[PDB]
Amino acid sequence: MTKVLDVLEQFLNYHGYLYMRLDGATKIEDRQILTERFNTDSRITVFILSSRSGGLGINLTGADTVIFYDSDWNPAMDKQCQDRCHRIGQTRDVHIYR
Amino acid sequence: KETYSSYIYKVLKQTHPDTGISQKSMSILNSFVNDIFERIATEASKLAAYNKKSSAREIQTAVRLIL
Amino acid sequence: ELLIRKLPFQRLVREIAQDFKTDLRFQSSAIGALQESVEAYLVSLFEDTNLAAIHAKRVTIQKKEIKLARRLRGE
Amino acid sequence: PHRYKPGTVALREIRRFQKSTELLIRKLPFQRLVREIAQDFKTDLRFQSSAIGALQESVEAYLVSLFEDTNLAAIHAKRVTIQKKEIKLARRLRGER
Amino acid sequence: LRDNIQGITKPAIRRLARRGGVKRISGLIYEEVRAVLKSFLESVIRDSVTYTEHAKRKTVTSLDVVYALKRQGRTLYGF
Amino acid sequence: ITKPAIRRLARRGGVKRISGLIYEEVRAVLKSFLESVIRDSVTYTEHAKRKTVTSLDVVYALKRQG
Amino acid sequence: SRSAKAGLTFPVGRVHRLLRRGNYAQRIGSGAPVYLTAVLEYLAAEILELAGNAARDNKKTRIIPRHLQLAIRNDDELNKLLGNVTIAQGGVLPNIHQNLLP
DNA sequence: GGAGTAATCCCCTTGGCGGTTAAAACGCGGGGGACAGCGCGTACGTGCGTTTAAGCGGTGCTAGAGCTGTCTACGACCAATTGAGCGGCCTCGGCACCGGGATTCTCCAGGG
Ligand SMILES: Nc1ncnc2c1ncn2[C@@H]1O[C@H](COP(=O)(O)OP(=O)(O)O)[C@@H](O)[C@H]1O
Repeated sequence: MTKVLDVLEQFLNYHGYLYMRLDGATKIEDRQILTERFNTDSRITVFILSSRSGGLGINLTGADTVIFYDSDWNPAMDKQCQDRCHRIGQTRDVHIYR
Repeated sequence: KETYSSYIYKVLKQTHPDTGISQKSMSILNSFVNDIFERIATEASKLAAYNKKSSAREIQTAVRLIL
Repeated sequence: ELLIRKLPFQRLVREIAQDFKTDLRFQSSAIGALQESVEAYLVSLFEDTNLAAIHAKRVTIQKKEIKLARRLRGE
Repeated sequence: PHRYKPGTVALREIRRFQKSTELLIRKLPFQRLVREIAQDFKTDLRFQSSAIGALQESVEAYLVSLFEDTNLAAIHAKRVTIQKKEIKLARRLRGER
Repeated sequence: LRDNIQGITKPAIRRLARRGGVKRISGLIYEEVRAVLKSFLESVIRDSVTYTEHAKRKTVTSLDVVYALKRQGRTLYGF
Repeated sequence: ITKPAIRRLARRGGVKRISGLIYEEVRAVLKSFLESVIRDSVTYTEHAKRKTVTSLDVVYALKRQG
Repeated sequence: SRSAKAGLTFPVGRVHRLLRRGNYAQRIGSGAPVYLTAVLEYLAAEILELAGNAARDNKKTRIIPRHLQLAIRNDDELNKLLGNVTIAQGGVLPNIHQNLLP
């Protein structure tokens, strides 16, 4: 949902954790650099993504937990989205919170 | 829909039997042929109104002066 | 009027145009308009070549000055 | 450092750039200039697809013809390269207004 | 949602001069030809907006560019 | 045109310093432009169903090109 | 066909309707409404020969807009007809000045 | 029994980003382009003693010109039939810029 993506930003501003998002909230020259920013370890803890744009066509390996919010038309896509968190750099199980 | 291309290739067979051309040349043919048609029609419009005689000689004068 | 007198230009026009069609004739008009148009073109070319000479850092125009004046005026 | 005389390597630049259908205008910002021109006064254009190429090639025709006329007026003077005064000569005689 | 120009190249303007028959350069080669571009385009669009504001009507298909530029003084073919 | 007419033209003639050059040049395209205009007039008057040049058939001679 | 009256082959029906209703002459009275198609056939044939010659050369078989631009700039009659036109998808005539050149 | 209300399709935008290369610019070396003053002379400068022509005005009609009866010579409707190339497809010949191979384009520091 767009109205959730435009609301999570103020929550992040209030709670004051370093964050960045794989969504429609960056600039033209902050796409590959941000991809390597997630790929490289850092102090970040919040990465916001979409259901089918940044959650299927990427290779995120620096994540541990998955948070869903909703799924209208996805008979077998949410499992793939959960798997997208998983990678060979995940020595621990993929926690799920819903 | 309607294509001059078949008649154009008929004339080509009259000239060259087994030659291939490009589509961009066909589009330029369309543009230039049609603007020649517009200019030749425009030139020979009121010539019959130059004097009280209002044919073939109109378009003949058109091609005589444009060329 | 006609700085080059009417009779010289008339003679030149008749001599040049006699070759196109036999027994060609003009009415009382079409006598002084040709020289006027020619001189208008000449004055336009003069203005253009004067501008070019102003650029050329020499008041004296030349062959190439008039060539540039004629070529870039439209034809 | 094989640094040769400029003008002859500029000559090979001319030879490379004056041989094929290469688009010498690195010119999508030419398209943005066209957009600024078009939306300067009106809006809701709703034009064709490849019309940008045609208008840009007309721009190329005008500008390049200006370039050759300017170079001709420049060699007319004692300055081979493009000078603004030569461009004034090339444009004023065309009947700019 | 509008974008504007940044200077019209050292390189691409240089190739414009290259196909204009230029090898070296002066200090009056890059910028001014684009100024002539802007003046001519502003004149032709001035005529176009006069045409479309006198009667207050829109335009038609891509055949306009060839006719308008021919009246302007440099038109194009290609299609 | 002769020497005195060209002399007056050069008197206008950018402080007269351009005399010889215009003397040599301005006569080259005189006959060319005259031939062009008279040929255009002949072509315009070709379709007149008459036998002589009349102003009736040359009103729109250069309507194609202005 | 409806066009083979005098060696022509372009469509006639819609062309007959357009030339008869050209909205420029009151009536084409004996009368060459097909002369537009005649010059159309002439231009088509000349373009055919020129394009065949151009495509067959350059060790290819297709017409690049460069070749058509060269052909358009080549002719003199077309230059006299409408000399204020340019061809797209190509380049300008190559040029270098001996004064520009070292 | 066709339309009034309104539940449906849906697709198209209003807008913001991945991926992205070109777009303009830097940047150093220098050497060719930048633009002109002088040399002097040649490149024009020029104004009054010396004539053909130009633009005409003295008759009489004098090559092309506008001229009104009453028309000769033709070019565009409709109605049942029908053929040209179009309505759609993609067939066999010949493609289409850097490689196998590198002599050209351009300058420079010693042979000379
Ligand atoms: N055997 C493997 N070893 C290491 N990495 C692998 C292996 N198989 C797949 N991957 C990684 O998993 C990713 C899955 O790619 P793919 O599903 O095609 O697209 P996306 O990464 O967008 O989901 C790849 O980017 C690849 O790097």
